[PDB]
Amino acid sequence: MDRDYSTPEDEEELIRKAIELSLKESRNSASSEPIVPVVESKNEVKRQEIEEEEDPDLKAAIQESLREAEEAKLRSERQKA
Repeated sequence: MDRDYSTPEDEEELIRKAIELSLKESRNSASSEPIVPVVESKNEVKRQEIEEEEDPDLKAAIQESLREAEEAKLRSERQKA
């Protein structure tokens, strides 16, 4: 190409190539956005039933039952045995 100051394509070519490439070359972000939530599920299930304890219905039932029986027996008064 030069045809006067010796044709390149040698040491000179390498130097130019290295310089240009080095200057252009750098990091490599190319956009970034990793990490992403994946909580597409929710449940509050859990075993328990640690005994009700002091059942109110039970007490109420006993009282009403004994009272009713008392009234019935009181009215009759008579008993075979």
